[PDB]
Amino acid sequence: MDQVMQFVEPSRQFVKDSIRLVKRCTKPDRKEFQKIAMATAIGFAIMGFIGFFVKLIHIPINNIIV
Amino acid sequence: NKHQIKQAVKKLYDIDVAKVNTLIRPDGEKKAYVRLAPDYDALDVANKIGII
Amino acid sequence: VAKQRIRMANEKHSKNITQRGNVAKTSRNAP
Amino acid sequence: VRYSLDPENPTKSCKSRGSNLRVHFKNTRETAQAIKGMHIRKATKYLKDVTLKKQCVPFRRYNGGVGRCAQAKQWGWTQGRWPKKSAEFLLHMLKNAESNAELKGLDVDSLVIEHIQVNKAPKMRRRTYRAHGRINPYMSSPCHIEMILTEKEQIVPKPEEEVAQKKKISQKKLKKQKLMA
Amino acid sequence: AIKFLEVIKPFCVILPEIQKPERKIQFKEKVLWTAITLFIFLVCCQIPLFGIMSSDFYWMRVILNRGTLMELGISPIVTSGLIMQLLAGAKIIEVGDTPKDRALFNGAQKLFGMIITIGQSIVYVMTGMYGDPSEMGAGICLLITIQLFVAGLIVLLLDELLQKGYGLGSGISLFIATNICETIVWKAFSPTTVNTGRGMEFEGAIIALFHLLATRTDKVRALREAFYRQNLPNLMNLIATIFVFAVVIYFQGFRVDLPIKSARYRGQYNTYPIKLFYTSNIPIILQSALVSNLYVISQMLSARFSGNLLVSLLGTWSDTSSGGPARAYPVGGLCHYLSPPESFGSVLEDPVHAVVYIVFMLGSCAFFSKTWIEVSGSSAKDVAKQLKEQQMVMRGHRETSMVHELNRYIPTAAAFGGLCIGALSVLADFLGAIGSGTGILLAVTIIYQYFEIFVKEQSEV
Amino acid sequence: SSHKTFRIKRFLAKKQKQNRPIPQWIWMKTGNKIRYNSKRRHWRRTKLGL
Amino acid sequence: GLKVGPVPVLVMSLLFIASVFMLHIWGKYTRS
Amino acid sequence: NEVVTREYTINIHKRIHGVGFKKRAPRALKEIRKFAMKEMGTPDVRIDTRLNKAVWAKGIRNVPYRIRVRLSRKRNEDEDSPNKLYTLVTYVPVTTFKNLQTVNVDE
Amino acid sequence: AKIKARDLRGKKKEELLKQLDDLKVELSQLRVAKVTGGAASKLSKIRVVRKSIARVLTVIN
Ligand SMILES: [Mg+2]
Ligand SMILES: [Mg+2]
Ligand SMILES: [Mg+2]
Ligand SMILES: [Mg+2]
Repeated sequence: MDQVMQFVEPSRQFVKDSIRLVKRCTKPDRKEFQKIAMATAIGFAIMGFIGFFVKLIHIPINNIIV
Repeated sequence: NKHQIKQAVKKLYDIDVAKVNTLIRPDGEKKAYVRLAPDYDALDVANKIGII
Repeated sequence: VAKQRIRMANEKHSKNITQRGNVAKTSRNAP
Repeated sequence: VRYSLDPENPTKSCKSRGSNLRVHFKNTRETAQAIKGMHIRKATKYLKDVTLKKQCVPFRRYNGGVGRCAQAKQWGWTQGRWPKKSAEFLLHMLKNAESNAELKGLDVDSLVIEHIQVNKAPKMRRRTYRAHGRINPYMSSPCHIEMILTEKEQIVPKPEEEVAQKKKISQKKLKKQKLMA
Repeated sequence: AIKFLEVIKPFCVILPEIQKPERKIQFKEKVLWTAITLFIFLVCCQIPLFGIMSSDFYWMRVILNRGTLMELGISPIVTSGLIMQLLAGAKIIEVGDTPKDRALFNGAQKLFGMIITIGQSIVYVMTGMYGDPSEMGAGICLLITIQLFVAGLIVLLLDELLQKGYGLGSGISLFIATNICETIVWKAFSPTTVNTGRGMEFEGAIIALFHLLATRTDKVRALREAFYRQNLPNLMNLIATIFVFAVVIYFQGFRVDLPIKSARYRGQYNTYPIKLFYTSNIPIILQSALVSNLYVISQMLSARFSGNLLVSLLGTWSDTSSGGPARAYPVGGLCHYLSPPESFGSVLEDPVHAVVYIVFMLGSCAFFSKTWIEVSGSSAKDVAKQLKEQQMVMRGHRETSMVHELNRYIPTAAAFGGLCIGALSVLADFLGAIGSGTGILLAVTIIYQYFEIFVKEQSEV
Repeated sequence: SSHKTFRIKRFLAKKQKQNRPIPQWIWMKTGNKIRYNSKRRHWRRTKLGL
Repeated sequence: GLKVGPVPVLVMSLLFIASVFMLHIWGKYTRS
Repeated sequence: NEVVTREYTINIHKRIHGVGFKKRAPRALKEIRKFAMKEMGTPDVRIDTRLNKAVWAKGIRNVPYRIRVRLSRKRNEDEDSPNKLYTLVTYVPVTTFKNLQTVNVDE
Repeated sequence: AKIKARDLRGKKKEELLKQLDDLKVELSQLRVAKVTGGAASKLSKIRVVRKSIARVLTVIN
């Protein structure tokens, strides 16, 4: 059945390919996940609020400018 | 020996073996060519073992 | 494969004498 | 790194040296004595003629067995030879000294080989197999070369056909540069 | 090649460059330059552009960051680089393989953004997105083009500064993330006031909560409105953003580590990681640009052959003008199926329509990834050549079998990375998270990079 | 020869593994004096005798 | 091709922010 | 008129007279190359593989007495070489050598 | 979760053997990771699990 095996077989291989890859990946551990949690969190606070600060200080200037 | 190797491979990985060939390498290590039963896909089993 | 191809390529290669330094790496440009 | 002589006016000089060069010491001593005192362009042209056998290096001290040639009569001598390896080793050293002059901003076309010196380097040990089950030394005789080039008042430009050559690119040089870069 | 590499020649000889650092710069010196560099960019992100009054509208420029010296943003530089590597990767553009030709090549890729800087600006001026050039004239256009030129010009050197060891990582990545992080915190602590028929109230979700919790007698109503604004940020949209953040962090670290070693030295064991998001965010980005213009293109098409069932069946279009501004929505057909839901209930109303979109959105990014690799120059063969160029090799393998071992994962990590890229992006779009699934990945990735450098320096800092 | 004993083939293998250059990190040890493996062997220059 | 030190960038970049500051300030107050 | 082509007869017999058997055909190739510099004044002489085949057609010692050759001075296409021109030497089979002058050939 | 010999003293023989088997399985999985590109963290774990196994066997003996 060309019409069936033509595009079904690549998709069935595709599903079995992802599992073969996924069971090969070095998935981060819970301990590593926790490490990336704090690191990202502290970083996001660092970038989020300092970039936040520049915007608030520019407000009083911007209201005067316009 | 080939009997022990067959019993080891089956028990460790819960697979079936068709035959075991063995050579002792020039560096002194023994290499086992373990052929699995036809219903066992060696590429699949290798993924389980982490070989690939 | 036709055996006269051996002669044809040999003579073609013998024509590189006039084009030294710009010999085309592959004549079969397609692909 | 101490040279045997101090330049007379250091700001007007350029240095160059090499160590453990695998070029015969006796041949290179004679070759250096030929170009000593020459203007850099004249010296460069002369060692390119030694390569092509159009000018001989007189062998004056280390001359045991050396043959006679018609070109040796230029130097008031009967014995001469055409050491190609010594000529080429000394050209590479001249090129390096020439570059060092350029880096210091000297007038390269006014340079003269004021000082040049060939020293024996530690010999390298091979062997050769003699009759009656004997073994004998097979010594290479390398040398240290050091030169000093100085500005003088005679100016000689580079030949026209010489500066017209392409700056040859080195594929193998690129390959190593990729690895580091 | 001949009429492109040499055309750059005259101009790159005059354009400036940043100097090599003599020695390896101190980290606490790196931090100083970075913080300075980031601060300046941030300042550019707020300063209003000079002389823009007609249209983008002025009141929004008071609110906004649209209209700032970053108005054209880092986009020209990113688009400049992608277009180069896109053509270069495909072999369409030939890159001089020497470092000096590479140093010029850098200037060429720099040159594009400077070209793109003027090109993108011209589009916005003539169309009235700042205002008619007749209203502004040459002088006002002169300054606006110059300012839009200098900001990207500054942005370029500042990134090149960090790229060359005067700081940490690269500016562009730092810059795009800082925007992402700021948007998230702003939308939680924004003191903006919204003038409603219910009164005046604050915008920032955290700020709005305590402002409402005291301002409303119905404290359950605060529990409802505060977390379920349908035109304003909600604590949910914060919670939706936070939840995605963790999952991306989990799948950020996915990678298949292949063993490799130097073919020139014993031991020295290392590894080449095939990252699951092998294609970065490019696949979905290209997919989104396709979908958006397919909506625009159909709009103009369907107004000329609407009576033909095929053009209608292709995709219908209407004009929603009830109250708010006339916004163009699809009415049916393929484009209708290629659209995401705008409300949760809408997914329930039509079960088929939702699955049709998702298969398109998972298939498109996955298919984009698979096709992107070959063109982008990241396929196994290209990867193997890079490893061969670096004199690396898989132990026990010949140089050819490397390609066989790389194709085990790279072609699949391509598609599944794209499918994973889309799927998480559906959650970002569906659950109202801020910045789309593209944005969070960008943010998490960048912060991860600086973190792992940061810890290494902390080893002796 | 091809015809080998187990004892001989095993003794040969140990000679095979000893015949390698030193790790380069050994140079960076605190009191280290070794510059190279001075016990290298070549199958032609010097023979094992067994 | 000029090779640039970070200070030049900071000095150039710093004064550019200074310039637009006057232009925004001057544009209004002197036209007020 | 740098690019030019002429047809010559070379008296190989008198060029290799008195040479040893195992060097007779190697030396003819040398005397043909030396002839080329003299006629065209070009260090870069390139001897065609047919002319080499013709010179060796009778072994190493019974080399042909006369050989008709064509010299064509051409522009050296590579600018890396120091030589602007080179000479190409091709074989010209002739049923006879009697009365053959040195001829100008015009393409 | 380190195998300290003080935590094994009272345990029963079948319990300790089970604990031993987990360590023997954990090691063979690491020995695979040694040749298939295991992280430097996993290479350093081998000695930790070789000695853990020896600790269990000592207490059993
Ligand atoms: Mg004597
Ligand atoms: Mg004698
Ligand atoms: Mg003997
Ligand atoms: Mg022997």
